[PDB]
Amino acid sequence: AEYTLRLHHFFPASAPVHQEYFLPWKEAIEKESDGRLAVELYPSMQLGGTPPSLYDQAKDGQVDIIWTVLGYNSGRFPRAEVFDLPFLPTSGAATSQAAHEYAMTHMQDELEGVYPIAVHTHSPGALHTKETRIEALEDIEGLKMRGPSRLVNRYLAKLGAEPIGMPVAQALEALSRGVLDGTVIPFEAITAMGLADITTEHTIFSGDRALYTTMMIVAMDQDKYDALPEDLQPIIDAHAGGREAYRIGQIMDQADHRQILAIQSGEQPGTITRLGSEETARWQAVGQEVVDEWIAEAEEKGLDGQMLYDDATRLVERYTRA
Ligand SMILES: COc1cc(/C=C/C(=O)O)ccc1O
Ligand SMILES: [Mg+2]
Repeated sequence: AEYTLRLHHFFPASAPVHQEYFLPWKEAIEKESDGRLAVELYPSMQLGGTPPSLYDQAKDGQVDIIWTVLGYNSGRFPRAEVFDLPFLPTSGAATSQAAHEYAMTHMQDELEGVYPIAVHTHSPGALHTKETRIEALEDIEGLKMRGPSRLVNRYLAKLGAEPIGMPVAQALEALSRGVLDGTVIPFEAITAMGLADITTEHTIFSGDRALYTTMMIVAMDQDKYDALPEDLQPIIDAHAGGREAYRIGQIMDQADHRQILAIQSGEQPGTITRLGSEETARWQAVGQEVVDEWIAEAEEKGLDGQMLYDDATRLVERYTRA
């Protein structure tokens, strides 16, 4: 063992991405380097600091690898915010593929200082509340709701909710404390994060697109990568890129399915409310306003909003059809 790679994230060890991606990734790097690389996993922010501080922990070499949400740093990753727009995503797997290709095309300057192992998204975002069953747009009116990013929080406000921004690792405390009525998140880690018995009302939508997702990165310090010897850099490259994005997305999709099945079957308490095509169209109409406003503001910013939105949408459809 010549080099140690400390990987730091904010999820519990029992989270599916830890059990089914990071542990086998560790196994692969340690086997394929013939023990010359060790990977050490640190869940639950166990090397210190705040979820939003994680990106800089890697970029600045306090740790070697982080897993984080780009939207936790408001304004930092403007081109990545395209993947926060309403009804843009499909599956974790397909949208993660689209995110990685999109980021390799458009986000080279945005990600300078990290080697991206995977640029991906989570599985379909859904609405979770403590008490209020969301059966219509009217039911979310005045609910204190948490989203991952300023653009998802903007959609929540437009839908008539009162968004309160914070990292998801802060939601359990805030719900129990009465700050939040609910949160948007995928189902995949809802059991590992212990939210399932607190937010027991869940709402999902009709049709071939999800309410929202958000862009996530497995990012290694560009200095740690660059400092590896020429025969070990390729062990990382062989366990990096679009195929890793797909793999993370697919693990989330699979964990979502197990979790949704467990609620539908009565094995775990809670209700899944499926909004039909007519009700869903009302949410998509609000969503269209967010898309239009974001493209407009991107133009005054000096970003080509329409071009990034068209390439993101094109890539989602391509990887969904495939
Ligand atoms: C607990 O659900 C999840 C949330 C996120 C995103 C972060 C956020 O919403 O702040 C990613 C994966 C999850 O399993
Ligand atoms: Mg660095």
